[PDB]
This record gives sequence, C-alpha cells and structure tokens, in this order.
Amino acid sequence: YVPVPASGPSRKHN
Amino acid sequence: NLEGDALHTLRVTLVDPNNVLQSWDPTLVNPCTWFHVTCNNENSVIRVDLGNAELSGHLVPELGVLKNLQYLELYSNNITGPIPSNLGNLTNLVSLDLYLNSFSGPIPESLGKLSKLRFLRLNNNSLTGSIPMSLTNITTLQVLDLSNNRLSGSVPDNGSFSLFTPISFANNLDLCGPVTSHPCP
Amino acid sequence: GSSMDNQDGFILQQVKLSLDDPDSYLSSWNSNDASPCRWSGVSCAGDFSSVTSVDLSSANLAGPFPSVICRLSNLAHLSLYNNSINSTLPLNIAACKSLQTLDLSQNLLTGELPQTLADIPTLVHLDLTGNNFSGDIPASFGKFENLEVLSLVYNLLDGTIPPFLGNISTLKMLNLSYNPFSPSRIPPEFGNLTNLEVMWLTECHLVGQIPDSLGQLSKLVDLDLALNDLVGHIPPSLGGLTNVVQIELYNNSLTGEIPPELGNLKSLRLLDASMNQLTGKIPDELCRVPLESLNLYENNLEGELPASIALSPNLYEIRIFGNRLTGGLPKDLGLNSPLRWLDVSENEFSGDLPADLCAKGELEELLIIHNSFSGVIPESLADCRSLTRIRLAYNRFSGSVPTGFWGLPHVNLLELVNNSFSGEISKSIGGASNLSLLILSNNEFTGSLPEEIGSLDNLNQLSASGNKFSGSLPDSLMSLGELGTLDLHGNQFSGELTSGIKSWKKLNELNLADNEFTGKIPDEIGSLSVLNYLDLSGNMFSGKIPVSLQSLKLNQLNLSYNRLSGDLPPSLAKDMYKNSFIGNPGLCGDIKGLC
Ligand SMILES: *[C@@H]1O[C@H](CO[C@@H]2O[C@@H](C)[C@@H](O)[C@@H](O)[C@@H]2O)[C@@H](O[C@@H]2O[C@H](CO)[C@@H](O[C@@H]3O[C@H](CO)[C@@H](O)[C@H](O[C@@H]4O[C@H](CO)[C@@H](O)[C@H](O)[C@@H]4O)[C@@H]3O)[C@H](O)[C@H]2NC(C)=O)[C@H](O[C@@H]2O[C@@H](C)[C@@H](O)[C@@H](O)[C@@H]2O)[C@H]1NC(C)=O
Ligand SMILES: *[C@@H]1O[C@H](CO)[C@@H](OC2O[C@H](CO)[C@@H](O[C@@H]3O[C@H](CO[C@@H]4O[C@H](CO)[C@@H](O)[C@H](O)[C@@H]4O)[C@@H](O)[C@H](O[C@H]4O[C@H](CO)[C@@H](O)[C@H](O)[C@@H]4O)[C@@H]3O)[C@H](O)[C@H]2NC(C)=O)[C@H](O)[C@H]1NC(C)=O
Ligand SMILES: *[C@@H]1O[C@H](CO)[C@@H](O[C@@H]2O[C@H](CO)[C@@H](O[C@@H]3O[C@H](CO[C@H]4O[C@H](CO)[C@@H](O)[C@H](O)[C@@H]4O)[C@@H](O)[C@H](O[C@H]4O[C@H](CO)[C@@H](O)[C@H](O)[C@@H]4O)[C@@H]3O)[C@H](O)[C@H]2NC(C)=O)[C@H](O)[C@H]1NC(C)=O
Ligand SMILES: *[C@@H]1O[C@H](CO)[C@@H](O[C@@H]2O[C@H](CO)[C@@H](O[C@H]3O[C@H](CO[C@H]4O[C@H](CO)[C@@H](O)[C@H](O)[C@@H]4O)[C@@H](O)[C@H](O[C@@H]4O[C@H](CO)[C@@H](O)[C@H](O)[C@@H]4O)[C@@H]3O)[C@H](O)[C@H]2NC(C)=O)[C@H](O)[C@H]1NC(C)=O
Ligand SMILES: *[C@@H]1O[C@H](CO)[C@@H](O[C@@H]2O[C@H](CO)[C@@H](O[C@@H]3O[C@H](CO)[C@@H](O)[C@H](O[C@H]4O[C@H](CO)[C@@H](O)[C@H](O)[C@@H]4O)[C@@H]3O)[C@H](O)[C@H]2NC(C)=O)[C@H](O)[C@H]1NC(C)=O
Ligand SMILES: *[C@@H]1O[C@H](CO)[C@@H](O[C@@H]2O[C@H](CO)[C@@H](O[C@H]3O[C@H](CO)[C@@H](O)[C@H](O[C@@H]4O[C@H](CO)[C@@H](O)[C@H](O)[C@@H]4O)[C@@H]3O)[C@H](O)[C@H]2NC(C)=O)[C@H](O)[C@H]1NC(C)=O
Ligand SMILES: *[C@@H]1O[C@H](CO)[C@@H](O[C@@H]2O[C@H](CO)[C@@H](O[C@H]3O[C@H](CO)[C@@H](O)[C@H](O)[C@@H]3O)[C@H](O)[C@H]2NC(C)=O)[C@H](O)[C@H]1NC(C)=O
Ligand SMILES: *[C@@H]1O[C@H](CO[C@@H]2O[C@@H](C)[C@@H](O)[C@@H](O)[C@@H]2O)[C@@H](O[C@H]2O[C@H](CO)[C@@H](O)[C@H](O)[C@H]2NC(C)=O)[C@H](O)[C@H]1NC(C)=O
Ligand SMILES: *[C@@H]1O[C@H](CO)[C@@H](OC2O[C@H](CO)[C@@H](O)[C@H](O)[C@H]2NC(C)=O)[C@H](O)[C@H]1NC(C)=O
Ligand SMILES: *[C@@H]1O[C@H](CO)[C@@H](O[C@@H]2O[C@H](CO)[C@@H](O)[C@H](O)[C@H]2NC(C)=O)[C@H](O)[C@H]1NC(C)=O
Ligand SMILES: *[C@@H]1O[C@H](CO)[C@@H](O)[C@H](O)[C@H]1NC(C)=O
Ligand SMILES: *[C@@H]1O[C@H](CO)[C@@H](O)[C@H](O)[C@H]1NC(C)=O
Ligand SMILES: *[C@@H]1O[C@H](CO)[C@@H](O)[C@H](O)[C@H]1NC(C)=O
Repeated sequence: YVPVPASGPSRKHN
Repeated sequence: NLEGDALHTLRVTLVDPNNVLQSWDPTLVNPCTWFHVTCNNENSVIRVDLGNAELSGHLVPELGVLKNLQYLELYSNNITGPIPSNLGNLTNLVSLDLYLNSFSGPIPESLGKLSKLRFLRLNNNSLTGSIPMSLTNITTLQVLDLSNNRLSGSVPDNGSFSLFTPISFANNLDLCGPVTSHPCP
Repeated sequence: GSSMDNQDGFILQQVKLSLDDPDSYLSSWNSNDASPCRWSGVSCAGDFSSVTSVDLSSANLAGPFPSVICRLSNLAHLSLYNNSINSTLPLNIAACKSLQTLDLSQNLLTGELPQTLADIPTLVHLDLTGNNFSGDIPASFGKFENLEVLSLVYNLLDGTIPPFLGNISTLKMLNLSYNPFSPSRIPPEFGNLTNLEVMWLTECHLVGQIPDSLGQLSKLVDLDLALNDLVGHIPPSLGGLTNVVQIELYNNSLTGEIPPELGNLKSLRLLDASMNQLTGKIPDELCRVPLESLNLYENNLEGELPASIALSPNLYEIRIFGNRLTGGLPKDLGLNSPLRWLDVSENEFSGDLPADLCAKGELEELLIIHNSFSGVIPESLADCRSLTRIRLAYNRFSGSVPTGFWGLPHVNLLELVNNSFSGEISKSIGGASNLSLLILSNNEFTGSLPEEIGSLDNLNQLSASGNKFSGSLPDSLMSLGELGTLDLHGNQFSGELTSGIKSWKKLNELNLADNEFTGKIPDEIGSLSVLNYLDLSGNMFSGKIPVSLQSLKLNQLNLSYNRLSGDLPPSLAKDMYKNSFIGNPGLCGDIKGLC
C-alpha cells in the first residue's frame, strides 16, 4: 500500500 | 532542507527499536532541532551523535550530501552492510567512528578524499580486503583503529601511516608489513 | 420466469477459482448455497437473486482482473481496492456494461489504460489510484457519457495532460496527482468542466501560467496545483471561483502580487501559496475573508500583516515565515480564533507579542525566530498548556519568564536563545513532563539551576550558555539519564562535580567551560559510555587528571586554564593534545611548551 498525501496545505515549520 | 532529507533517508533504512530518531521530523525547515543532530551558526549539520543507540540496518550514500559534517558517531550499534563509498564526499569530516558494528566489505578508497580527517575508528567490524593506500594521503590523521577486522594485505608505513603502531592494525585476518613484523611477499 | 434466470453463483465461483485467496476471504462462497447474496463482498439489490455489487476491498486477493465477472448482468458496483490484483487491465472490462462504480485503487495493475473504459455508458466513478499504469491517457476518455469522478492518482502515466479531459461535461472530480507526466501546461479547456468540484493536479510536472479559464469553475471546491513548475501570476480570474473552499499553489515558480480579488471568495477557508516568489503586500481583502488556514511562507512578501486576519473566527493556522514582513502582529490575534499553529519566523516583525494568542486554549506551536519582537512574554501564555513547541529565539525580548510558562506540561522544545531575558528558572520547571530540549543560551538569566530540573526524566538537551547562572550544580541534575547535551559554558557556576556524573550514561557533550568550578575531575568521568566532547577549560579544577579519561574515545578535549597538577598519562602526552592542557602550572607532560 503506497499511502497518498491528501489535497491540502503544506506543513513546513520551524 | 536537503540535509534533513538526507538524514531522513538514513532514518527509514535504519532499524530503531528505542525510537532514538523519533524527533527527526522531515517537515522541519532544517534538522538542527532534531535530537542527536548538532548544527553550526549557519544552520548546517556538523555532528550526528548516534553511538550506542542499538540501531540496526544499513547506512545510505545520502549521508555524503552533508558537506559540513565533522563528527559522524555511529559506533556501538548492530549496523550491517558496507561503508557507503559516498562517505568520501564528506569534505569537512574530522571523525569517522563506525567501530563496534557488523559492517562488511572493503574500506572504500574514497575515504582517502577526507583531507581534514583526524579520527578514523573502524575497529570491531567484519571489514575485508586491503587497507587503501589513499589513507596515507590524509596528512591530518592522528588516531587510527582498524583492529578486530578481517583485513588482509600490505599495511602502508608512509605519509600519515608512519607514526601508527601495531595496536592500530591488531587482530586482522592476514595483514603483512613492517608494523606487522611479518614481511610481505 | 426463464427470461429472468441467472448463473451469478457460477460466475462468482469462476472469479474465486481465478484469484489467489491466502486469507480465505472467499470461504463463504459455497456452491451448495441456493444464492450467492450472503457471500462475503456480495450484495443483491431487490428480492431478485441478481448480484448488484461486489466489494472485495482489503481481502488480500492476487491475480489478474477477473473479466468473467462482467457476466453478472446487474453488476453496478465493483471494488477491488487494496488487493494484489496484477497484470494489464483487459480491454474486455467494457463487457461490464452496467457498472456505475469501478474502484481498482491500491493494486499492482500495469501497462496502458484500456481505452474501452470509455465504452461503459453507466460509469460514474472510476478510481485507478495507487497502480502502475503507464503511457498516454487515451482519447476515448474525452467521450465518457456520465463520468463524475476520474482518479488516476499515483500511477506512472508519462504523457502530456490531455485537453480532451475538459470535454467530460458531467465530471465533478479530476484527480491526476502524483504522475510522472511529460511537462505540460494546464489546458484552458479545463475551464469548460462546468460541474467540476475538485481539480487535484499536485506533482503533475505542470508548466506555464494558470489559465484565466479556471475562474469560470463556479462549482469548484478544491483547486490544488501544488508541487509543479507553474510560472506567472496568481490570476485575478480566480476571484470567479464562487464556491472554492481550498486553493493550493505551494512549491511553484509563481511571481507578482496576491490578487485582492481573492477577497471575493466568500467560501474560501484554506489558502497555501508558500514556496513561490510572490512579491508586494498581503491584501486586506483576503485577510477580511474568515480563513481557517493561510500559508504564504518562503515568498518575497513585504509590508504589514493586515489586522483583519485577527477577525476570523475560524483561523487555526498562519505560516508566513521566510518573508520581509514588517510592523506588529495584530493585537487581537488568537482572541477570536482557535489558533493552533503560528509561524512568523524569518521576518522583520517588531513590537510586543499579542496578549491573547492562546485565548481559545489550542495554541501548540509558537514559532517566531529571527524577528525584532520586544517586551515580556505575555502572562496569558503561562496558562497555555496546549503548547508543544516554543521557538522565541533571535528576538529583542526582555524581562522574567512568567512562572507558569516554565511548567507547561506538553512542551517538547523551549528555545529562548539570543534574547535579553532575565530572572531565574522557576521551580515550576518540574511540571514540564514532556520537555526534551531546553535552550536558553545568550540571555541575562540569573540564579541557581532549580533542583526541580532533575525531575525532568526525559530531558535530552540542556543548553544555557552565555548567561549569569550561579551556584553549585543541583544534585538532581546527575539523575538525568536521557541527557545527551549539557552546555553551561560562559556562566558563573561554582562548586565541585560529584561521583553522580556516572549516571550520565547517554551524555555526548559536557561543556562546563568559562565557569567557577573547583575540586577534582571525578574518576567516574571514564564511565561515561557515549561522551565524545569534553570542555572543562577556564575553571579552577584541581588535582590529577583521572586515568579513567584514557578509557574514553574523545574527539574534543580541553582542560586548559585550570589548577590541574601531576603527570599526563602517556596516552594524553601526544602532539594532538598540545592545546588541551595549557595554563595548568602544576601539570607536567612530554608535550612541547608544557611542564
Ligand atoms: C500475478 O499474480 C498471480 C498470483 O500470484 C501471487 O501474487 C503475485 C502478485 C505475487 O505476490 C506472487 O508471489 C504470488 O504467488 C501470479 O500467478 C500465480 O503464479 C504462481 C507462480 O509465481 C503460480 O504457481 C505455480 O503454482 C502452482 C500451483 O499452485 C505451484 O505448484 C507451482 O510450484 C512451486 O511453488 C513453490 C513454492 O514453495 C516454488 O518454490 C517453486 O519454484 C514452484 O513455483 C508454482 O508456484 C500460482 O499458482 C499462480 N496463482 C494463480 C491464482 O494463478 C501471476 O503470475 C503468472 O502466472 C503463473 C502461472 C506463472 O507463469 C508466473 O511466472 C506468471 O507471471 C502474476 N502475473 C504477473 C504478470 O506478475
Ligand atoms: C489493506 O488490505 C490489507 C489486507 O491485506 C489490510 O491488512 C491487514 O490489516 C488488518 C487490520 O489492521 C490486520 O488484522 C488482523 O489480522 C490478525 C491476524 O494476523 C497477523 O499475523 C501474521 C503472522 O503470521 C502477520 O504477518 C500479520 O501482519 C498479522 O499481524 C488478527 O489477529 C486480528 O484480529 C482481530 O480483529 C478482527 C477485525 O474485526 C476482530 O473481529 C477479531 O475479534 C480480532 O480482534 C485482525 O483480524 C491483518 O493482519 C493485515 N493483513 C495483512 C495481509 O497485512 C490493510 O489494513 C488494508 N489497508 C487499508 C488502508 O485499508
Ligand atoms: C595519494 O596522493 C598522490 C599525490 O596526489 C596521488 O598521486 C597522483 O595521482 C593522480 C591521479 O590520481 C595523478 O594524476 C595524473 O597526471 C598524469 C600526468 O602526470 C605526470 O606529469 C605531471 C605534469 O608534469 C606531473 O606533475 C605528475 O607528477 C606526473 O609525472 C595524467 O596523465 C593522469 O591522467 C589520466 O587518466 C585520467 C583518468 O584516471 C584521465 O581523466 C586523464 O585525461 C588522463 O588520461 C592523471 O591526471 C598524479 O600524477 C599523481 N602524482 C604523483 C606525484 O604520483 C595518489 O594517487 C594518491 N592515492 C594513492 C592511493 O596513493
Ligand atoms: C479526488 O480528490 C478529492 C480531493 O483530494 C478527494 O476528496 C476529498 O476526499 C477526502 C478523503 O475522503 C475527503 O475527506 C474528509 O472530509 C470529510 C467531510 O468533513 C468534514 O467535517 C468534519 C466534521 O467535524 C471535520 O472533522 C472534517 O475536517 C471536515 O471538515 C470527513 O468526513 C472525512 O473524515 C474524517 O476524516 C479523518 C481524516 O482521514 C478520519 O481519520 C476520520 O475517521 C473521519 O473519517 C475526511 O476528513 C474530503 O472531504 C474530500 N473533499 C472534497 C472537496 O470533496 C476525492 O475523494 C478524490 N477521489 C478519488 C476517487 O480519488
Ligand atoms: C546571538 O548572541 C550571541 C551572543 O551575544 C552573538 O554572538 C556574539 O557575536 C558577536 C558578533 O557576531 C561576537 O563578536 C566578535 O566579538 C569579539 C569579542 O570576543 C570581537 O573582538 C569582534 O570584534 C569587534 O571589532 C569590530 C571592529 O570593526 C567591531 O565592529 C565589533 O563590534 C567588535 O567590537 C567581534 O565583534 C561576540 O564575541 C559573540 N559572543 C559570543 C558569546 O559568542 C551572536 O552573533 C548572536 N547570533 C545571532 C544570529 O544574532
Ligand atoms: C511531547 O511532544 C511531542 C512532539 O511535539 C508530542 O508528539 C507527537 O505526537 C503527535 C500527536 O500524538 C504525533 O502526530 C502525528 O503523526 C502520527 C504518525 O506519525 C499520526 O498517527 C498522528 O495522527 C492523527 O493524529 C491526530 C492527533 O491530533 C489524531 O487526532 C488523529 O485521530 C490521527 O491519529 C499525527 O498526525 C507526532 O508524530 C509526534 N511527534 C513527534 C516528533 O514525536 C508528544 O505527544 C508529546 N507528549 C506528551 C505526553 O505531551
Ligand atoms: C466530447 O464529448 C462528447 C459528448 O460525449 C462526445 O460525443 C459523443 O461521441 C460519441 C462517440 O463518437 C457518440 O457516440 C455514439 O452514438 C453515435 C450515434 O450517431 C454512434 O454513431 C457512435 O458509434 C456511438 O455509439 C455520441 O453520440 C456523442 N454524443 C453527443 C451528445 O454528441 C465527443 O466525441 C467528445 N469529443 C472529444 C474530442 O473527446
Ligand atoms: C469551451 O467550449 C466552448 C464551446 O464549444 C464547443 O462545444 C462543446 C459542446 C464541445 O463539443 C467542444 O468540443 C466545442 O469546442 C468553446 O468555444 C467554441 O465555440 C466558438 C463559437 O462560440 C468557436 O469559435 C470556437 O472555435 C470554439 N472553441 C474551440 C476550442 O473549439 C471554448 O473555446 C472552450 N474553451 C476553451 C478552449 O478554453
Ligand atoms: C605511499 O606509497 C605508495 C606505494 O608506492 C603510494 O602509492 C600509490 O601511488 C602511486 C603514485 O601516485 C600510484 O601510481 C599507485 O597506483 C599507488 N599504489 C597503491 C598500492 O595504491 C602512495 O601514494 C604513498 N603515499 C604518500 C603519502 O606518499
Ligand atoms: C573487539 O573485538 C575483539 C575481538 O573479537 C574482542 O575481543 C575478545 O573478547 C572476548 C570476550 O567477548 C575474549 O574472551 C577474547 O579473548 C577477546 N579476543 C581477542 C583476540 O582479544 C573485544 O572484546 C571487542 N571489543 C569490545 C569493546 O567489545
Ligand atoms: C562524490 O560525489 C560525486 C557527485 O558530486 C560523485 O560523482 C562521486 O562518485 C562521489 N564519490 C563517491 C566515492 O561516491
Ligand atoms: C511499473 O511499470 C514499469 C514501466 O512500465 C515496469 O517496468 C515495472 O515492472 C512496473 N512495476 C511494478 C511494481 O509492477
Ligand atoms: C519543493 O519542490 C522541490 C522540487 O522542485 C523539492 O525538492 C522540495 O523538497 C519541495 N519541497 C516541498 C516542501 O514541497
């Protein structure tokens, strides 16, 4: 099972 | 960033029973707040400290992307597989400490490209083959331990290797040379 | 009568014989049954014995698509989701002429898409996600009569994105994300998909400009063009997306300004145009929209964050780091919204932190590093127990830390580095059950390290360099067995190290340099299994260097400028250690310039 990232905001953070 | 991406690649090919790599969040701007990672003032990795963490698995060539890494501390683990040749791309490395592991295969000749290396401890592994002559070109080398391996062939006595003593090359499968006191064919 | 008889049970026994079933999902498929309706995965709508749906999802079934199943006359819904179905998808799938739903997602299907999928007139839902399909999308796909959902996500499709997909009038979702498509522009024709609610084109190697046509999609709810090489401006045409709730344009090469026309989007709640080259100011009209989430980080944006953004009752996420934004954060930020994630780092923001960032009690991440913020930490944040990550470093902050702020129970990282913070570490630090990293370096902190710091069993890093901390190390500090870094350099710490240091079995770095420590280095120093960096320089450490030091494999040693006396163990009398023992008059070794 290749998990597929949902359509949504990017999550890059400090 | 690229450096964090490279270390995350190591996390996924490593086996981590104690979850020592849990803080390694690849969504962070950089790996500098990751436990076991130290960065310089320019936020570039200079240290990976993962000694005696009960880590299993293989290293990745992606480690060679860490151009400011100075201290690679992966000693006292159960890491198997070969020393990735790409470790020779770590231009600023001062310490390569892969000792007390299950590493196999040859010491990459690429390791002679580490012109700033001072500490090379590969002892207590299953390493085979001859000791690369390129290691003699590391003028900065001060500490060498290739003991308790399955190494064979001539032990260099020139360049950086002239100062080294027998305890550095002890318990190898068939080492020959002046340090060995067994002359080579 | 005879007209209405079927062999559905016999067809299904042929499906069963054609598939590997290691977990016996099909054991219920008993040919002695009068009807297959009770069989696992089988539903028959109406009293009629006709099979109408087969759901074999997550059954761990392996082998090719069983084309014989098309002989079920009334089969309207088929799912083989999350199985090991393999090989090419046969052109004879079109024999399944009654199919409304086809879900073959998460399988091992390979080869080209069969153009005959377009010859099932009843087909409403087609899902081939998580397969190995390759080559061009067939021209037949422009001719789907009733298709509402086309999902080809996470395949190996290597052709250009086809304009003919804009000819499917009934389409509600076009999901083509995560395909290694040949570089292609967004076809303007996609603006003719008048019923479209979802355009998901993430990581499709898209190039060129967002077409103005896309503004014609009045029913669109999700526009997602993220992870592509799109260039040009975010079009003002996107103000025509009357029903849009989410716009994702992050990680592109977009330039120009955020159009004020995004303010016309009444239903818009989520916008992420991060990782672009956007310039100018965030428009007040966009901020007036009650957004749940706004991400515009790593852009070239300037000017002030409009105060209007603090009016939103829905805002939980603002990530605008890596910009040149100036001025103050809105005074009422967090007062009217359940703010959870705030990241305004790497900006030129100034003034006091807003007082009520955590009024709704949900703030987890406060990330404001590399700004010019001044004043004291708001006292309200002492009650913000939801916080998990605090990064206030590289600001112009001053004053005591509020007592309660040290004791927040879910904080994992507390970083107050490079400020002018003063006062002491409160005894309240004992309540910080989740604290792993404490970084207080380059402040004006004073006082003894409280004994309660020893109660932090999971603490991994204590870095408090460049402060005015004083007193003997608390005994409890030596009970911290998870500690890998202790950096207390450039302080006024006094007293002796004890034998309790042997409990620092996980400690990699001990930096006690530039302090007022006295007494002997304990013999338990050699019992630290993972210690590679030792700096005790610039202290008043006295007595003989322990022989146990020779046990360690240090990459960094400095005992310089102390009151150490005696001989160097001959293993330390090496040229490499020439700058490790300087300024010890009592100390005599065989190193040039020593003794
Ligand atoms: C598509 O999948 C089919 C089902 O396979 C299983 O699922 C796939 C995705 C993989 O995970 C497989 O590892 C898994 O088995 C494939 O067909 C099946 O193919 C196997 C051969 O791999 C067939 O087995 C022969 O089966 C007979 C009867 O059971 C065995 O007696 C025989 O014997 C030995 O098995 C021992 C095991 O200890 C081996 O050590 C020894 O070497 C022998 O192989 C064979 O295993 C299996 O019956 C068959 N299953 C079904 C339901 O048909 C399918 O592969 C293709 O077709 C087979 C006949 C063969 O020609 C193979 O090379 C083909 O590729 C696969 N298709 C593709 C394109 O990948
Ligand atoms: C995609 O499809 C997968 C099917 O291939 C599916 O997978 C599996 O996941 C389920 C649920 O997480 C697993 O569940 C149970 O099976 C247990 C038996 O199994 C195992 O032991 C072997 C060692 O021989 C090992 O290799 C396996 O990994 C398993 O550990 C069983 O004990 C357990 O019991 C209970 O739950 C049932 C469920 O209702 C309940 O009625 C019982 O009373 C009891 O409480 C589960 O039944 C299954 O083992 C996994 N199988 C495989 C092949 O991976 C994926 O979850 C699915 N993915 C998605 C996203 O849908
Ligand atoms: C330890 O360190 C020493 C010192 O650096 C290394 O020795 C040198 O190795 C390099 C290659 O690794 C040698 O490079 C070559 O130069 C040749 C010409 O050399 C002569 O003439 C010049 C100019 O007057 C002198 O300075 C020089 O000393 C020689 O007399 C080229 O012909 C070589 O080239 C070819 O092959 C390469 C592919 O490998 C092709 O890409 C090229 O096009 C070309 O055909 C090469 O470039 C260098 O000469 C060596 N110097 C000395 C003094 O020996 C050791 O190799 C190093 N490692 C080990 C294991 O000991
Ligand atoms: C083509 O692409 C589109 C876009 O990627 C795909 O559709 C979108 O698909 C997702 C995945 O199913 C949908 O998911 C969710 O949203 C619904 C609806 O609800 C809301 O309200 C609840 C109430 O509190 C709130 O919690 C939600 O945040 C949301 O506001 C949820 O019901 C649903 O579920 C929960 O999801 C959790 C996260 O996975 C689960 O853990 C929970 O157990 C629970 O089930 C989920 O959050 C989107 O709604 C949908 N978007 C649109 C605009 O349609 C589409 O599926 C895809 N199709 C194919 C075939 O590829
Ligand atoms: C975080 O805070 C730390 C500590 O406050 C800070 O580091 C300090 O940085 C400055 C500048 O980068 C360092 O200064 C050098 O300091 C030495 C004294 O040891 C001076 O001799 C040097 O030179 C001077 O002469 C120059 C002549 O033109 C003058 O222009 C200059 O002002 C000096 O007079 C030089 O300044 C200082 O030593 C460190 N201190 C410590 C403890 O490291 C760090 O830069 C801050 N980081 C960020 C990102 O803000
Ligand atoms: C101490 O601090 C750490 C670091 O901040 C805390 O850690 C982490 O916990 C997160 C939430 O439990 C966890 O998040 C997610 O990723 C998981 C997969 O890697 C995923 O399974 C989770 O699931 C969804 O999670 C939400 C949580 O709100 C649920 O509501 C949903 O139902 C889903 O299950 C999360 O997406 C994160 O991975 C983890 N981070 C690290 C770096 O370890 C930790 O909880 C703190 N402890 C205490 C006691 O406060
Ligand atoms: C754009 O979408 C159009 C609407 O679906 C599509 O038109 C349709 O095309 C099919 C296939 O040619 C026609 O199908 C069938 O019925 C005719 C009757 O004359 C038969 O001759 C055919 O063999 C076949 O059974 C539809 O009649 C036709 N529908 C409509 C409403 O016009 C276009 O082909 C699509 N264009 C592109 C470029 O993809
Ligand atoms: C969106 O469709 C417009 C209308 O057109 C057509 O009819 C459809 C039912 C379908 O069969 C499709 O294949 C046809 O293009 C289209 O405008 C077109 O009509 C004008 C006359 O009003 C004509 O001059 C023009 O050439 C037609 N356009 C094309 C592309 O053929 C409109 O252009 C299209 N949107 C685009 C391309 O962005
Ligand atoms: C040490 O002495 C080595 C043997 O003569 C020498 O080795 C090699 O380098 C030469 C000249 O560059 C190569 O032609 C030859 O292939 C190399 N031999 C082997 C066995 O690898 C080293 O370069 C010498 N080291 C120093 C520091 O001078
Ligand atoms: C490094 O490797 C050597 C060689 O395998 C280890 O030495 C042996 O240790 C056993 C006990 O485990 C002794 O009984 C042998 O006599 C030792 N053999 C030799 C040749 O010395 C050594 O323990 C390893 N080092 C570490 C730190 O584990
Ligand atoms: C070092 O990196 C370069 C890429 O910059 C690569 O070509 C070279 O082969 C690498 N060396 C090793 C030994 O992997
Ligand atoms: C995926 O497709 C490629 C190219 O068509 C093929 O070579 C490969 O075998 C396929 N992979 C799997 C997992 O079947
Ligand atoms: C952005 O895209 C580049 C490739 O163009 C990729 O390397 C990078 O990791 C991406 N980052 C994010 C957070 O999407």
